[PDB]
Amino acid sequence: KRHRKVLR
Amino acid sequence: KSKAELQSEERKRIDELIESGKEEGMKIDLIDGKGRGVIATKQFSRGDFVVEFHGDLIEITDAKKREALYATGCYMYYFQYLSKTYCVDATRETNRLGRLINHSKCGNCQTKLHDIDGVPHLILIASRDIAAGEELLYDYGDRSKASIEAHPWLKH
Ligand SMILES: Nc1ncnc2c1ncn2[C@@H]1O[C@H](CSCC[C@H](N)C(=O)O)[C@@H](O)[C@H]1O
Repeated sequence: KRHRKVLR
Repeated sequence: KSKAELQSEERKRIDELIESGKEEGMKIDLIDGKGRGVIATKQFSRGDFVVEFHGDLIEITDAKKREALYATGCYMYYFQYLSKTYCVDATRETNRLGRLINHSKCGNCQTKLHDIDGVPHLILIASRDIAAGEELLYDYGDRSKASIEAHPWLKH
């Protein structure tokens, strides 16, 4: 249902 | 100017923008298929500060707690800093615009970690000239099979 944000 | 002098000047510009929280040259629009987005209302030049991704700076234990309760949209930005996981949690509705910016792997902003005297900030820098009227976009960076199955827009 959810996603995230990740610094790359 | 030397490399160091240019870096110093840029840092000063960024620090001062973080402090003022000044968010000029942008506005909210409804973008087909995305909900709200933020669009440029002036040209930005490659390398310009655009906006802070502004919210509640938290560590990993709290970020897990909060995400268990949210699971409400997705406004959490994880990053690594001094060997620990932090999150900028922008779930709470404010007038800050960084939190409303949508995703593209081939966007026009790049997120950078910006340290001010030991406090990490996530900032968006223009990765190319940005036209007036165009949507601001950066890579959210979640490439997980679980996320992309559910949110195929992460693929583009
Ligand atoms: N490229 C994209 N395509 C479709 N939806 C997107 C998108 N980028 C971001 N989003 C949407 O925006 C969410 C992150 S919060 C960003 C602002 C959001 N559009 C809002 O109206 O509040 C995602 O969970 C998804 O709902």
